Amino acid sequence: TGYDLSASTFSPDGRVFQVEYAMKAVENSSTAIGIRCKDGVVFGVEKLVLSKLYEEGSNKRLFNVDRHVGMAVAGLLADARSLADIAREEASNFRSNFGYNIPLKHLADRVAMYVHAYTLYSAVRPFGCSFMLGSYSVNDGAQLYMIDPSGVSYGYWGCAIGKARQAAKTEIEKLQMKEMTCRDIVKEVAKIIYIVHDEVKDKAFELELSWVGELTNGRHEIVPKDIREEAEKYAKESLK
Amino acid sequence: TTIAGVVYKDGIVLGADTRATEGMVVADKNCSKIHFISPNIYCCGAGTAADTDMTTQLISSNLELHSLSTGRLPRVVTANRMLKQMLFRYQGYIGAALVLGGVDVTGPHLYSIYPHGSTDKLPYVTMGSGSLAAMAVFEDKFRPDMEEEEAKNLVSEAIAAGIFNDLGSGSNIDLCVISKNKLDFLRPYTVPNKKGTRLGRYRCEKGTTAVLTEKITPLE
Amino acid sequence: SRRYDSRTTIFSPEGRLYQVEYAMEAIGHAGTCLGILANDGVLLAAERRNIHKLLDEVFFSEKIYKLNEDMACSVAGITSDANVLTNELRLIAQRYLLQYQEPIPCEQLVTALCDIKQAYTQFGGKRPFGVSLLYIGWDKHYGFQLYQSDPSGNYGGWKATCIGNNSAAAVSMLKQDYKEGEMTLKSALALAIKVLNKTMDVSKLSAEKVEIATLTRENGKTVIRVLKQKEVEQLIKKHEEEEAKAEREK
Amino acid sequence: SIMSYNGGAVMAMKGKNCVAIAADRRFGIQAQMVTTDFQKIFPMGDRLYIGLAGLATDVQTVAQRLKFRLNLYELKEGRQIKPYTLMSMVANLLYEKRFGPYYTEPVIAGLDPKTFKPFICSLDLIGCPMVTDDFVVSGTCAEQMYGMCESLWEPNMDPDHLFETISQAMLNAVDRDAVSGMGVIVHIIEKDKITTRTLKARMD
Amino acid sequence: SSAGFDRHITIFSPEGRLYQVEYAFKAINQGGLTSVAVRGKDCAVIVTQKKVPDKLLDSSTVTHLFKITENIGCVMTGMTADSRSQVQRARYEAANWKYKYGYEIPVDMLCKRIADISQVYTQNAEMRPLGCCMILIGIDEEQGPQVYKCDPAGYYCGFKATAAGVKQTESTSFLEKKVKKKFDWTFEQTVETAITCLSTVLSIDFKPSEIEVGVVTVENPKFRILTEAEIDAHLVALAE
Amino acid sequence: ERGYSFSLTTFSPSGKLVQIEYALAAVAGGAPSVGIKAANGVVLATEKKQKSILYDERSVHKVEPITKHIGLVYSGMGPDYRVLVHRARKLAQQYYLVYQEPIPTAQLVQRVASVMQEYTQSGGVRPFGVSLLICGWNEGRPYLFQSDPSGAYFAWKATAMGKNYVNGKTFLEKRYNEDLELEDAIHTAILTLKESFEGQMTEDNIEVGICNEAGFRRLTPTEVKDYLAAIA
Repeated sequence: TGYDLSASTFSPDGRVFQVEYAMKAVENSSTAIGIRCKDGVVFGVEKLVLSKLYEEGSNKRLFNVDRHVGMAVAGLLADARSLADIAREEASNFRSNFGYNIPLKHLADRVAMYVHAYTLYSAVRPFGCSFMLGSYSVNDGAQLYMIDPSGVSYGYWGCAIGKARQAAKTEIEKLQMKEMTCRDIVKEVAKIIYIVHDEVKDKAFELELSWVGELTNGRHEIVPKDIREEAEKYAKESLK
Repeated sequence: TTIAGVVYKDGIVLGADTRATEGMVVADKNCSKIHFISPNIYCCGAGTAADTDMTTQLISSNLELHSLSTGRLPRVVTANRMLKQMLFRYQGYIGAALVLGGVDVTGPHLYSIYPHGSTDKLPYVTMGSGSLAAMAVFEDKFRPDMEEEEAKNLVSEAIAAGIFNDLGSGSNIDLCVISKNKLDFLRPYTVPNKKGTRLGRYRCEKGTTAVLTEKITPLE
Repeated sequence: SRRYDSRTTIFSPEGRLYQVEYAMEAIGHAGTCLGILANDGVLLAAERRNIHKLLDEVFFSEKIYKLNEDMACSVAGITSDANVLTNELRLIAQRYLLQYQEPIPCEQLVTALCDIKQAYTQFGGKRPFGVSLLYIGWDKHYGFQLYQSDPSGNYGGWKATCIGNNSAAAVSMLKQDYKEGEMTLKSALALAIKVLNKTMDVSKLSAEKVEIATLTRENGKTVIRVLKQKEVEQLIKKHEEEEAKAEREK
Repeated sequence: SIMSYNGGAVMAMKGKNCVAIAADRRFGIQAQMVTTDFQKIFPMGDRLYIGLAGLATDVQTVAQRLKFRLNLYELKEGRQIKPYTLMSMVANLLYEKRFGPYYTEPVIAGLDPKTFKPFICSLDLIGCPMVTDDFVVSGTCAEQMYGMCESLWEPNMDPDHLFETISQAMLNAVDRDAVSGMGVIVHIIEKDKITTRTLKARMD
Repeated sequence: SSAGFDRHITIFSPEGRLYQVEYAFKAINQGGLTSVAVRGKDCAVIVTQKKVPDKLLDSSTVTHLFKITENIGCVMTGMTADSRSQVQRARYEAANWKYKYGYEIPVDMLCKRIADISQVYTQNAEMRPLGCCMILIGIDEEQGPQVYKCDPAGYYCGFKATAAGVKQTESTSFLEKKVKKKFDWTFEQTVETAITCLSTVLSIDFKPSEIEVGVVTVENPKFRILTEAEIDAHLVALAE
Repeated sequence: ERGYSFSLTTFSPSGKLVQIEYALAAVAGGAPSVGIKAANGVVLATEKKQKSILYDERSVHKVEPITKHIGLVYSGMGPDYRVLVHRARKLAQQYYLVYQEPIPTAQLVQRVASVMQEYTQSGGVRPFGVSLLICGWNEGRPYLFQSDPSGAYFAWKATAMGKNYVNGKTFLEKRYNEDLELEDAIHTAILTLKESFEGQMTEDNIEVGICNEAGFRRLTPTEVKDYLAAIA
């Protein structure tokens, strides 16, 4: 408090508050969760409609970095767009220098070191974003990663980013995710969103579900949930 | 120019000659072609004389910088890596032909370096203009794991074969013996060529030259 | 950033300078140097600092720096800042000789330094030089010369000058006793030892606390004589003899 | 060639306690002389000289660049320069123009500043040092100067016979050359004094 | 005293102190971690615990043992983001030694070059001085095994028994009482004191699955991370 | 980066430089040292105690060679010392690449002090917190110099830097003389380091380097144990 101005200064007890201040700016964003089954990764983002003039699919938070890699950002949306273009550019140089797809364990290291560099100098500020990284391969399986604004990056089986970070992972861990298929996961992700405050004190919302795994043959794309609409049909039955 | 090296059962014997020419005129009758690198590594030079001199002093300055910062004895493979990486950058413009030899913890090591940057680890090498003559002496009479005086006799024989070929020397066969503990360096090891005596009277007279103007300036 | 910067460049509301006036006062709390013209020479005098008995003094010169071939300079102020100016000033006088093959004529050497010393008071946020220093030399056009460098960059050609807040009473003494026209070497050396008798408060003028260098145009050579400590002794006793005449009037 | 554009001949020779150096006086373009007072020997401190020969541009250029570095050396250090130290200084200056080289070949002759020990050396156009014990030569008429010095040189010579040997070596060799001549100046130095003499040569 | 901006940037205070670097000495202590290194023999042992608070959090992506080269391993304490960026320099400049000089880097030479990078961040301003700590091990031929330790201030040393993290002052006091009768360190005397120091400073007497053990030995000079089965073999071996 | 480029040092209204005087306080609170110029050599000694019984002694050295006839010690803070050591190594080789001759000890201090000058005037960096003692026997006579973090230098007969330096300054004045031998000079160099040492002095508590005319040489603990073996 006071010395908390620059990102290159220490507190008298030994922490940087400018990193601490940017972490709870991610806290005010809506909840985006991630989960992986035994043969794929399923994303899911609670996204709220601003007033009415939103045109049903604008400014999405499910990006597409590589052929098999996408993001699940939450926080400052404009800061995540510039950070997503770094990961698009980083995966292109690995293709041009080595001739094959980027491993997700190596991709998250290159991004987190880039986020780390904005937490050291007084000229720039730390980012205000946190996001997810999910991929699938036949020699590596499915992985799911997690990057904070400080730059700590390691793997989970399931996660949540937003207001309800604790309130979502309470009921994620009561799932037998080690053996389910990622078609049964999709109807289970939608009830985790709709339990915790979809439109209670808010106005409206719309669910987005991204999708990667064995059924897509390594491709990353949005669900065909528009087809048969089964996520909302199965989750709205949990009213009682 | 004829330089050669060999690896015997305990160390490395180097040999060179003592002539530098300009055109087809003998410029120097006593030139040193064995250069200091480290207290265990020496290097013989061949090719352009000023290119070999300014190269062998730079790398010897870097190894003195390296080993004093490290705190232990240098390695011959370190001096091998510095030379071939420098000479490759100049694209063969610097004309330097080097024979690198020394004794490390891992043992003796002998190399031959070409001015484009190609290096070869060999038990015996020859470089220079008379390298064709000295190499025929090796292949006829080399055997592995020789003794001390047996290896010294082979090199002084092989250098002398190039001396009695053209671009030989005013004749002071040089030897540098590098062992695990003892280090030798012999400039007048063999003088096979002598200058004959002058049989004529050349009495310069005190005043046989006309002087137009004299000038005296004392000092202190 | 912005809150970490020093000023070094900003005028007063009345118009004076904030940092330049400070550097011109630290030189007064330093050593003492002076010079004096002659009809056939010029000399310099200096005060020894740190006269502790565990030093070597193997340089044969500390305040004096023989700079080109026929010029030298005393020094005053920050000694750590002073070595930068001397290595530059020898290098200015030497690139002139590469350019014209004639020695530098003792004025535009000084203006070459005084433009460098000025430029840190202007553009760039940097610390100015806290060094004032003297000048002696000889040229083809005017002869024997003295000059007076300043941290501001001003220079003046003096006949007899000194340092201020350390020895400002010497300037009042030099206006009383330096007579114009005849100022020869034996008259100028006896005048110089009289001045340092009062300013240096050490009694009897111990010869290890002084330093004298001269310059004479001699047979087309312009020697620079840093005279040794053996002949400082009899130069003091000549002034010590003058007390015996000074008590005859009473 | 480029070396044969102005001519020149510089010879140094070692004696017992003394050393001598000599050069020619002719300045000129390829076949046309200009003047007979072109300086080719330059003093670099007391009891230590240097001689230059080759292209007349680089003779006047390097002698000013070396004087630029010598005066900065003799002020950072109160001592004078050793004759081994100057040879390393000149070889640094020529090697910096490795591919833009100066067209001259310097000859350094002088005594030790502490002892009486003489020193002679010569360098190439790119800076190869070469010390000897009898003589060094440089210039266009080099092969004629080897023929005179190999037959007339004696090991231990007084300054009388050393002057007479370097006189007959310079006169008989330069008169065989076409683009060199028009006067020979000889410097002979020792511990006590420096003697400069000019010789009576053919002016054709 | 607080003179000028001594409490904010890297300048001298009165009495010659400087606070922005000795604030980084307890920037390690927010990790909640303790690492112990022991050299006794022709071997060298790292031991460090893991702290897994979540069942959604993975197990393989928690490890602080980092493999620099095949013969050099290290452990990192302090904050996680500065730790992994420090290792990226250590992996990089260990390979520049092999390229420039043609042989394997000594463990003594590498700890110099890492501490020289932490020098400039103390020397220059507006550059944050990397609040983390590194401990090295490795085998030097004709010198035996070594253990080194680097500071954020740029200070390094080599010593036989090492503590780091939070509890240095209790563990180093235990090891001086341990290493005063220089008994026969026989590669299981080394591992047992590496456990019984940490099992009494923390005072846990813990399950076989909360620590890692890095090892190097004169026989097999490769860096080697122990398996959960053989970690359990040494743990029940000290049950007397 | 931005390119800020502003120095952190300006004048006081009294006319003193504040941050340089603060850096000498960190020098005076360092490990003590002593250096004595004898009639045939220069003796350096220092105080090397570990904070624990765990710290190895064959890892970090205090007496450090620069060339084979030049050594260099310090009194101040640890990690700032190794910067100017590596700076002085690369600087001393550049004299040898030009002149083909080892550097005299006077000429080395002309340039090392210019490096310590440059961090006092330039932008945003802080001055050193290490003073030095530089030794060497070049051209017959040996030399012993001392450089401060301000950028100046001196030429001592016998001096002492570190803690309790005002006590060692009076003790060297009451013990040294015009000439000694080098073997007598080490005896009065430990007795001035025994003034401020702890209760025990072994072969690993002190660390001594010498300068004969044969070159620079730092001493192994075999000699230092045999030297303090009951000869004071």
